[PDB]
Amino acid sequence: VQLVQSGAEVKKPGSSVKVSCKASGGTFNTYAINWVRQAPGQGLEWMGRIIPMFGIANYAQKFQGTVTFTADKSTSTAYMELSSLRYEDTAVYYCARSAYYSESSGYYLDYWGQGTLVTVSS
Amino acid sequence: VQLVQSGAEVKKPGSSVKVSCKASGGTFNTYAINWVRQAPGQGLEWMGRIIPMFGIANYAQKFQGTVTFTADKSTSTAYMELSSLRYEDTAVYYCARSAYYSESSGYYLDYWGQGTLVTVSS
Amino acid sequence: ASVYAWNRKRISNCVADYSVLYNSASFSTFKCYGVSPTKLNDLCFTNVYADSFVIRGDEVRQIAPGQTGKIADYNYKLPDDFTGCVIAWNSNNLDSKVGGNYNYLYRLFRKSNLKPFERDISTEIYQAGSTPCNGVEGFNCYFPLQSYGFQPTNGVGYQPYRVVVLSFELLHAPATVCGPKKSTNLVKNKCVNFNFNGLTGTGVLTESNKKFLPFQQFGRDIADTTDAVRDPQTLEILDITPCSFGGV
Amino acid sequence: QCVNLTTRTQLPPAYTNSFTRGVYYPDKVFRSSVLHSTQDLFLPFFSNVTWFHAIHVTKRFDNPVLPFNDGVYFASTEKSNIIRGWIFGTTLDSKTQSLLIVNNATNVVIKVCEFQFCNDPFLGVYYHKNNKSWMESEFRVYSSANNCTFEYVSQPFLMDLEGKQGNFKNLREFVFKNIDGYFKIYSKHTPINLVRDLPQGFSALEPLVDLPIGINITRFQTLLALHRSGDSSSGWTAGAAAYYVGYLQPRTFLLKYNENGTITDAVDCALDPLSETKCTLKSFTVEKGIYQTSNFRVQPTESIVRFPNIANLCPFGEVFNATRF
Amino acid sequence: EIVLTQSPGTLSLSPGERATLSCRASQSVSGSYLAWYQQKPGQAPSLLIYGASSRATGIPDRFSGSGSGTDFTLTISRLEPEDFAVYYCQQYVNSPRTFGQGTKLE
Amino acid sequence: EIVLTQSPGTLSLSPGERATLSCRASQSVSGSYLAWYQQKPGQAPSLLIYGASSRATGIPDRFSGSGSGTDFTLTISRLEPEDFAVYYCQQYVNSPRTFGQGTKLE
Ligand SMILES: *[C@@H]1O[C@H](CO)[C@@H](O[C@@H]2O[C@H](CO)[C@@H](O)[C@H](O)[C@H]2NC(C)=O)[C@H](O)[C@H]1NC(C)=O
Ligand SMILES: *[C@@H]1O[C@H](CO)[C@@H](O)[C@H](O)[C@H]1NC(C)=O
Ligand SMILES: *[C@@H]1O[C@H](CO)[C@@H](O)[C@H](O)[C@H]1NC(C)=O
Ligand SMILES: *[C@@H]1O[C@H](CO)[C@@H](O)[C@H](O)[C@H]1NC(C)=O
Ligand SMILES: *[C@@H]1O[C@H](CO)[C@@H](O)[C@H](O)[C@H]1NC(C)=O
Ligand SMILES: *[C@@H]1O[C@H](CO)[C@@H](O)[C@H](O)[C@H]1NC(C)=O
Repeated sequence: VQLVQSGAEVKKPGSSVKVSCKASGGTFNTYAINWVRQAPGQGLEWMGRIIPMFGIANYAQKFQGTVTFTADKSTSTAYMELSSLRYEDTAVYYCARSAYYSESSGYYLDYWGQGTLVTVSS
Repeated sequence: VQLVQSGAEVKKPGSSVKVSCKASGGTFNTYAINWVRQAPGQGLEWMGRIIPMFGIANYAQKFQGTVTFTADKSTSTAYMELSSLRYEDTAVYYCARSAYYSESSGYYLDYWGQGTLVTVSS
Repeated sequence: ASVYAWNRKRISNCVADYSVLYNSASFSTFKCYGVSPTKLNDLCFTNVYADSFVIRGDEVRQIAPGQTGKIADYNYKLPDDFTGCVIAWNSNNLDSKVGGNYNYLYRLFRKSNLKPFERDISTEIYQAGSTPCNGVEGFNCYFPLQSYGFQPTNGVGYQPYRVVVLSFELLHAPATVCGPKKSTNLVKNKCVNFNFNGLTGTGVLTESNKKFLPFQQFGRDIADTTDAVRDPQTLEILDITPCSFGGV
Repeated sequence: QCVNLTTRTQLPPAYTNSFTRGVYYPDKVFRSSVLHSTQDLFLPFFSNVTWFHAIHVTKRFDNPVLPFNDGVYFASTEKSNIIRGWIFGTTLDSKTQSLLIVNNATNVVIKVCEFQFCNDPFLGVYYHKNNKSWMESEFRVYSSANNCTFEYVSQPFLMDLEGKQGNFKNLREFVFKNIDGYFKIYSKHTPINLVRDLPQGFSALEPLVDLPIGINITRFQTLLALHRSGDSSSGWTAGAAAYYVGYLQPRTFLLKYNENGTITDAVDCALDPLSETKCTLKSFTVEKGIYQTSNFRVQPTESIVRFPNIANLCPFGEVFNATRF
Repeated sequence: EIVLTQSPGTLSLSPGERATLSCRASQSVSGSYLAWYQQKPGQAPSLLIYGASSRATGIPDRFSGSGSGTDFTLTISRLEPEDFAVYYCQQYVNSPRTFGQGTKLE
Repeated sequence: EIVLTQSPGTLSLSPGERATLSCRASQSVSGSYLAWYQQKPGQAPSLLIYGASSRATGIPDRFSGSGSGTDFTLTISRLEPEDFAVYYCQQYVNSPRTFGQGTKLE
């Protein structure tokens, strides 16, 4: 219901960063978490999904090898690791729900976090 | 398959009556016959069963000494005798077949007769 | 455990107590195959398997030998020659949580039917269409597992049933698992028919001064006949002598 | 999994003489002050047993292939309990049920649970130098558990695992038998004060356990622990130990039981003429005289079959090789 | 005698979807022996389900009994205007058969 | 992977009444696996329409999708002064959940 995430990362180019989307109680239980790269002034680029219960993370072809998805079953917090800050990597990283189960058959993004913007500086 | 029974008994209180449920061919052979008291505006009460082949009739505690079950092996007809018409005895007496065989284990009422209603009058 | 991750425990090298399960009768479903539930489990086994998994009430019959269903073919398959006990009971208070408890999963679909006593913990996205899944949740590709979702106010058919499948092997010669035992009080100085460890005999039992070794049950003197026997319940050694007889 | 058997010198197998050992209780029957003659699978007196010395002092780590014909006598002479376990089976490649005996640092595990074991006859104890503590750090058990029919784990305990210097001080004797679907393991412990020998004297191997397995067993293996004073294809230290392997044969033995009920002495019925005379007189003391002992007969070397006469010639060829058919 | 208590006493208010009807017994039904009876008004009952889930003839599969232990279920996929008649529970345990009170009595 | 092309690129000129916001895909969306979103400026997108025409929690009934095959409509009864947010399409037909470019970007 509430997915408060991290703020803003003063990451010098080449320096790694980890995101901190915080899932409310029962979020991880029946819902996967999705990450979408929103570079300032473009469209939404789906990075991938974290299935928290079974620890399954699958990424798109573009972002493979450049980003790492982790989630903590205890404390119910979602994390995204960026390998290094490439110049085009600056974007507001979002986090969103999904009814990944078959019976629900949702797979769409119910609720979203505020956003985490990475940049060369602030 | 067809168990046509008696119609309606104009029995003054204290006067005995005998029912005449008629078994179709082969009914008595492999099936017991059950009688169920349906007091007008109440539930079905199991009076008992008559095993025609071996002439065995066993009754519930309530109806013991007040009701007599008889069946005629020739003409394949089922009869129930009421000792006297007590005031609460007015009810639509039904007749139904039961699979009393051990191997079959069904012990269920499959088909029913139309019903015989006794009363103070008609 | 959940049905897909059916948890197996090995009951080994211990005297088994099935009477306590029979007298408690706290298990709504008490179906035993090969060995009858009517006091026939007091027997010896080389191997006792205990398996626990939580199912919905409506399909607790499916997990019986030679039966088919979703749980039977995709989660836990019982061998057609099962000679065990399928024991089930309601866990609505324990295993249903307000707003639903989603901790228990089940494999609605799988590529093939499951083999007897075989597990599958794979989370590979089930194929239902020409398009490859690629590990994404979409059209014609669905997560194999689903949540039961037991709710506190729901029908018992939609309420959890914990099932502790007991798999016996019915070998009485090898017998690691000692069976439940009857108790007969000791009687002394009387010509009694005694059955000690299957050995049947006639004679009186008296106090014995002989000291048996810990691994020895009965003793034989000269001419190869039983002389002293140690009863197993209270490790007491008793001298067997024939009761009085003679010509007239 | 497999093991790090590297830089092991090849030396011909050694055979040592076993002196009046390998005697066990034939049954669970108590007998007091009586001479009892019984026929069973036994280890012969003054026999030949195969001696393996995996001693660090190369280092001749001993882990060979050993068959299981009818029963195995296994004596372990040790000062730090290098020996760990044994593996009984037929194929070793997960396609047939096998046995596994492992006594690790805390428990004793005897499980008929099929595992991957090309050899798996090694165990690893790491000896730390910063602090004095010997603990088993490396256990090779299985790449994948294909099948499982039995599991048994003993209650947890503590063990020394330290390697003392000096002569051997402990002797663990084992007999493994498999008849009528029953696996019998008989064991005994005895203190000793020798450097290298099989101790003389008499010791009765009391029963310990009876495994209910009922599978075919025609091979057996020996698992040993190495100390570092998983490791794959790398240098090791054997650690001072020895073990003797002998095979059991169906023999008739005459045993003396004292008033205590334990086995006091035993003699064979096939070793030398005096022992067979004792067997046939059912006494350990014999008086002067001549006794009819047994019967001597020579086993026919081969069976001639000269009963057919000169062979005649059925003219099948006249039919088969005929000009016109 | 087995005290049966049909829980939905009055469901003849012309409902829709599935009207689960219940039955409960003091001691659990032995060997899942129970029956459901149509009891059409002005007529005699007909066997709907026998045992627990076994299906009787002349009746469509729109009735899917779902009971165990305290056998308790008659489930009509679509309520039918004609099929609003009271349904009776008869236990077949050794103690003398006692029908239930009924579950669709106007 | 299936792409998506939102046709009305710029409708943020303060319009009114019905709209015809569209999306089209190279291979037809299968089983109406489409999702509309509501990216308000300075904030994260909020789900608008899932499936083809289904209604989201909180969203006015006014928002609707009359799409099929190449699902292409986001009918809104009346353009609100506040509701000029860029609306985003997404397809989840066994693809890496690709999004469109947007349709109400100033
Ligand atoms: C010796 O072996 C036993 C049997 O495998 C070990 O006991 C198990 O250890 C694992 C790992 O810690 C636990 O998950 C199991 O629950 C243990 N089983 C029991 C019955 O306690 C034991 O840890 C081993 N000891 C050493 C030193 O390796
Ligand atoms: C030892 O065994 C071998 C064969 O295994 C045998 O030939 C020999 O006689 C035995 N005894 C000695 C003393 O070598
Ligand atoms: C002390 O010994 C133990 C072995 O029992 C070892 O695990 C531990 O690392 C040692 N302590 C230090 C500081 O190395
Ligand atoms: C178990 O043993 C059988 C033979 O009995 C063999 O075919 C199989 O590969 C083994 N493993 C499994 C996982 O079944
Ligand atoms: C064990 O050997 C016996 C006798 O040859 C045979 O009956 C049985 O099939 C064997 N067990 C196997 C192959 O598992
Ligand atoms: C048993 O052995 C003890 C010595 O351990 C001895 O004193 C005793 O006499 C023996 N038992 C009997 C019954 O004689």
